[PDB]
Amino acid sequence: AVPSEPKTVYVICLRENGSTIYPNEVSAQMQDAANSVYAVHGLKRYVNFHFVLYTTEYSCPSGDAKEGLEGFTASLKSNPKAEGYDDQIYFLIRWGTWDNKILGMSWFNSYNVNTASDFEASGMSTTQLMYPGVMAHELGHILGAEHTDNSKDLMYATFTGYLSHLSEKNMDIIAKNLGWEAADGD
Amino acid sequence: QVQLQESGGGLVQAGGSLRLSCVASGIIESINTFGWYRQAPGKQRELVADISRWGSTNYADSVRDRFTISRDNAKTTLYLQMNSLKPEDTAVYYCHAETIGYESGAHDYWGQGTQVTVSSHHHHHH
Ligand SMILES: [Zn+2]
Repeated sequence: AVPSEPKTVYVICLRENGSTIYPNEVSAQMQDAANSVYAVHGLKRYVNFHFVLYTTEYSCPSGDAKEGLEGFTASLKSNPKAEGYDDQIYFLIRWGTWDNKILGMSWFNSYNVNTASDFEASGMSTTQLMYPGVMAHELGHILGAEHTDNSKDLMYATFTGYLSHLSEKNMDIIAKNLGWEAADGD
Repeated sequence: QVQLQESGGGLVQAGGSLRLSCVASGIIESINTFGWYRQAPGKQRELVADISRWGSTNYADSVRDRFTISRDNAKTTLYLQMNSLKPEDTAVYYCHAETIGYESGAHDYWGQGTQVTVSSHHHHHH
């Protein structure tokens, strides 16, 4: 059912070494990401995200996005600041994009409140203001959401600028991975 | 997921004007950048003018203040007003749309090209 208290889950957003991030731009990504989840199935009853904005010594070896994320997730496993928090959610953030204007990446279906471990729930996101909702889309993937046929959904495969989950399938998956059950209502 | 069709090319004399039009059908909100490219014989294709989904425009230095790009309210039609034309503007002009996948990046969609020919006078002997 509804838990006795919302679970504290940290979303730890690490500025890539060498990147320059701007405050309003990163704030927009983090608030859009938080709101995209809280808007679903009354999820503030189940989770209160602490978005943490910090830094990392890691930088992607190139513009190769898959290489970049594989290296970022590995870097977390021996990052002394992240010790004891292998069950949280992590984003590497930069100003620009990756090769061919890739906007972000994520490990799909990598966070569940019961099994989270080993820094598996991790991804990367641009923060440029012209790409609202990228972190929210990647967080959706981390929570198990798949691409949708509806082009007005946050989880359309193509960037559209939209910010909200519309797919009932995705909303059920995301909420289930955060402890929700259908009998709980919204 | 989008289809583009452009029109309006022709032959004009130096100093003339032409108005190009491009109509997009399909998933219009997938268009991140809507624009015009051109390719002249022996040369590489080059950006002429484009407009972002947020309304920001870019022009090639060589056409700024002679050409104007615009997009209609419905977002399906892109215009290129070409004034004060020069022989250096002769080219096939292509409508273009960039889509961006969150994880996959940019994909290019193209129109079929419309020919623009700008004549100037060639004086010759008799
Ligand atoms: Zn995606």
